[PDB]
Amino acid sequence: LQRAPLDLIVDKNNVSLSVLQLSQGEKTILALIADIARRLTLLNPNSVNPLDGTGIVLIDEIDLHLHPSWQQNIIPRLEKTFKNIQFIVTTHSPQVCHTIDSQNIWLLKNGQKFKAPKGVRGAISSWVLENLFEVA
Amino acid sequence: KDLDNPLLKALLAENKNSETTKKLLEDHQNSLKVLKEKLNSYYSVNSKTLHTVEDAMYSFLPGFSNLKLQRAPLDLIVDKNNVSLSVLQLSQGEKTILALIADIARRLTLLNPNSVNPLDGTGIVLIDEIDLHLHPSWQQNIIPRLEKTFKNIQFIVTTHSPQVCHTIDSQNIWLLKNGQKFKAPKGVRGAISSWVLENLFEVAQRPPEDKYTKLLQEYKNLVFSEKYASEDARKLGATLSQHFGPDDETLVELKLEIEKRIWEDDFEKDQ
Amino acid sequence: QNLPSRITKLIKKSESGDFASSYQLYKVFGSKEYGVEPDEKMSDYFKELSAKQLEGGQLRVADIHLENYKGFESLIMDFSMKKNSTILVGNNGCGKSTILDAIQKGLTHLSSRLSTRSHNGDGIEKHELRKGQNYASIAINYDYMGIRFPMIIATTEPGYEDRAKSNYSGINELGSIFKTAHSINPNVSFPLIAMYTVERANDVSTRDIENSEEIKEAQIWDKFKAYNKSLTGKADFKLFFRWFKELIEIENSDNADITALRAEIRAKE
Amino acid sequence: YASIAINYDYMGIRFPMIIATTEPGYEDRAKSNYSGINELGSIFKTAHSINPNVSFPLIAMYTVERAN
Amino acid sequence: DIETTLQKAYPDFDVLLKSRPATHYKVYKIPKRTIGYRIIAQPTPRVKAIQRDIIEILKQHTHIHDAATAYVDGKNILDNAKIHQSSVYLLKLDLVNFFNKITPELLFKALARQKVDISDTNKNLLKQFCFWNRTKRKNGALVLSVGAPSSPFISNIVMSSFDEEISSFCKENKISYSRYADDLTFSTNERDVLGLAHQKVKTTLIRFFGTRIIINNNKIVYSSKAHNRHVTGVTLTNNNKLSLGRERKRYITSLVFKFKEGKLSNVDINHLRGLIGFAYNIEPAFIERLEKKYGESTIKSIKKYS
RNA sequence: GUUGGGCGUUGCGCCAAACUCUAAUUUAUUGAUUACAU
Ligand SMILES: Nc1ncnc2c1ncn2[C@@H]1O[C@H](COP(=O)(O)OP(=O)(O)O)[C@@H](O)[C@H]1O
Repeated sequence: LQRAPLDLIVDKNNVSLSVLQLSQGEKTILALIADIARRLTLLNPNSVNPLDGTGIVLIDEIDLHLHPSWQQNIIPRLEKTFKNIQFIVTTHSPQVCHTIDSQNIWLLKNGQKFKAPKGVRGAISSWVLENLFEVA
Repeated sequence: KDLDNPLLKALLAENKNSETTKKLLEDHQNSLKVLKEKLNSYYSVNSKTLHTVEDAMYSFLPGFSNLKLQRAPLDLIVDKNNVSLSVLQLSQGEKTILALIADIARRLTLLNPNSVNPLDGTGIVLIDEIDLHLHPSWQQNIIPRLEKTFKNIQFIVTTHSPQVCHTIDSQNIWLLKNGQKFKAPKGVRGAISSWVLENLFEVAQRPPEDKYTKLLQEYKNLVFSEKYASEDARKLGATLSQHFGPDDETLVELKLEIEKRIWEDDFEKDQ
Repeated sequence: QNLPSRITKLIKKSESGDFASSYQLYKVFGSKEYGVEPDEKMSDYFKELSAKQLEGGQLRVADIHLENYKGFESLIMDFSMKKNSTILVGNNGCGKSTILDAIQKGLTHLSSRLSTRSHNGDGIEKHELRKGQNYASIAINYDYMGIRFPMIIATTEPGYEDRAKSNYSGINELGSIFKTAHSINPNVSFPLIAMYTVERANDVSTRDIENSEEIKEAQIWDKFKAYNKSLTGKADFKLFFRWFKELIEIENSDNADITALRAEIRAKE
Repeated sequence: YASIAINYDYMGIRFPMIIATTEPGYEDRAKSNYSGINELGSIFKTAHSINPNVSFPLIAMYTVERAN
Repeated sequence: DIETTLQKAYPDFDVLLKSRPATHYKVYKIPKRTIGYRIIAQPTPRVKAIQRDIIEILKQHTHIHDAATAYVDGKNILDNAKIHQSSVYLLKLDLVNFFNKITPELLFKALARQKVDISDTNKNLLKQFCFWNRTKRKNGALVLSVGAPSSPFISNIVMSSFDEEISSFCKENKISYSRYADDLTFSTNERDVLGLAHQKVKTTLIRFFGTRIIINNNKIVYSSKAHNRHVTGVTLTNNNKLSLGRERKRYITSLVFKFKEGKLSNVDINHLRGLIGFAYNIEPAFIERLEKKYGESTIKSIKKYS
């Protein structure tokens, strides 16, 4: 923390910068993780690990402000850090889908629920795109 | 003013059993509906040069028609698949595209007062994160239609998805590295999205952390390591064939290689 | 004294180990209504056991039923329990946001009855009715340690007699269980309920951090307070900035009285 | 728990009120009851109807901030 | 034929007529196996006799449609699953407002459709002696109570044309119908036809009987041979058999085995007595299998235990 | 993932078998049924 204009300072690549001037794709994730951590700490009193709580977290449109290099490491990292929280989410980026089992993805079209085809886990992105979004 | 008088509310509360008065109340509500319907019917008849602006927003959102508002409590009404409904309850991406195109069209028609084709003006439009709320079906179509509806407009934009960044020729897409500017390699105008991800965004098509990806890597290592049937190719094949399915163009090739290796050990028995 | 057979079954279930089996055992032995004489000590024991057995359980949403909601005529989904991640994929205009908006308006009710005494929450507005229909209904089943809680929230246009009345039988149960567990032990872990809407794009700004040291002091530090403005989206950062200031101040204010104490020990030696 | 149980009077029948607030958890040990004061307010509301210029009581408090 | 024979037995019908006999109800609460408290209002020990007598009088001129195994004489829970054994699919309804919303306005017109004539004084007697007032005040709202001895038969009469029409519809689509109070289960052999049955039952529940009761849009459950399938406690096997279920099947045999070793207290001897007696009304075979495995000398010690 | 059989270091461990319309049974001092004491 830096107390002159009551602002926070974070270091990247040996460069000191304020949070208010960071990239738009790195403050949304920052605030999301900070809010989850603070709420878990508040709701769970003194314990060995206060981030092991339960509940429902609904991350809507996870693909916001994310390069398609973190989308392959966002869901498993949330599950690794928070290993006891349900994470019902919605997405449109086909590089988030190919990290979860096929039985979990719930396709939606024309007001109806369709199960995902077999083998939606780690595979060629073109195949998941073609067989889950109907886009060539 | 008359129907909201406190005396009327007091009279209604005093006598709950007011079926005779309830009939008059329903007659008043019918008059409400008739008057509102007439006032709205005095609207949805004709239009003006606004039709040209309207045609700009029906192309980017297929299945949309009959955009008016309501002279009853204010709201804007669309028609989606013969279902008239309010604009306030449209999808997030639909509203984003609608607002964007409507604003640009309004600007273009106000700058150009008198033209046969007001909608193709000269100017600069900058878009940040064009792939914010868009399905991949619209991502590979957003720009080719954008350059067609608006012709003489520069569209310097930033993207975060391969689907949108494979409809533009390789010489007009700019890559910002750690500290320097680099140009894309040739073969982006009509290439496969996997190639664009692999050689433009530096990301593997297969997640290099999942258990199944590592199992496939070990299987591909073992098939070509002169032991194509040493019980572990067997175990991993029995796993991956059940997982992915017997028909995928990643394991069909490698099973064909295994079959060729099986054949290769037939004539060598006499040796 | 001929303890009723249902009471014996509940005692056997509690011996096997369940949280509701002892809940309905400290409320059967604490009143004359349920049919058995009230014994206070042996009801207090069951209450303590019920609160003790709540630890280690995960609260998850099992199934959901939409009827004449925004865009779905009749929808039934079942979320996996052995898996901790469900993903909705579809076109822009199919209704994946509708299911999340239906999970809220019930999660709001659960949070309200788990934290506050208001017994109020969200509901189906007139503009969310399916165009042409008159009635709508959302049903959600909440899970905890294999024991499920029903719920249903419905509405009817004010021209026809209501054909779907609201019912919140199980969420009152869950809130009462958690509140009793808190009563016997102040440090019982509670579930987290929150949604992050797309409006978190503009979450962090200089305006929010400018006046983050000008808020109420009692709005951040208590267990029952991490529920306000938590299902409205817009992941809060002002309150986080205040919280971070207070924690860094605890580190920068203590650990110096520790240094002062060490200096005092050296001086006394 | 915490409860304020002031009791009012209008030259006659006592009109009670309990203002209580308990932390979530220990909830059954103190509850509010506004029955009498609601009745008294209804009495004055009816009084204003039968007689438009009916007398009402004066209620006011003054902290130290009167002249500061 | 109610007022004529009302004073024949216990000629105290002159009193208790104006002294709100519907108010004569005790309310208690039983704990469910899971979340929930069940309010039950039962009459005073005197009113039950009158209610049983008037049930017997009413039974003289009534008819109850079949496929509704809801408290009809000589029809246990097994015949409910006997009809459903030959099916492959099931759609289990569960009605809401358990008997607590069936107003007396919906019984007199049900009898009128039933083509039975009732006197105005007899109508007042039916409204006054066979219902419960929750508000306990004069000119209140009368609702049927879960616990009154007169609940089953009136609950059956109020749903008679619905049952007939739903059975007629199910016959044309090869669908088996059954109903225990409010446990409507629909079963079929054809694939993807249960949606039509659900739509039909929804549209007929809101037309004859009115918008009074509705389908609980929470416990609507689907099942097949892929997963577990049950019809009122009875488990239907994939091999087309009616059994209790493996957990209970092993519990009973473990208890009867422990009987032989003599390591069981007298409290659970009554438990085994009840369980063996009950394993005659669902599975007539299981005890024969125990005889085949453990022996007749083992079984014929609990059924006649001293 | 669910269902029926078998053995006995039996308030259930193991063995041996099967099935997948996108989709698992809970109420008593009440009424119906099995059973002992009458
Ligand atoms: N009153 C209504 N009548 C008809 N359709 C409605 C009505 N209200 C909402 N909808 C439908 O709800 C859809 C909104 O989609 P939405 O819930 O935002 O999911 P997503 O954001 O993933 O596209 C729209 O396709 C719209 O047609």
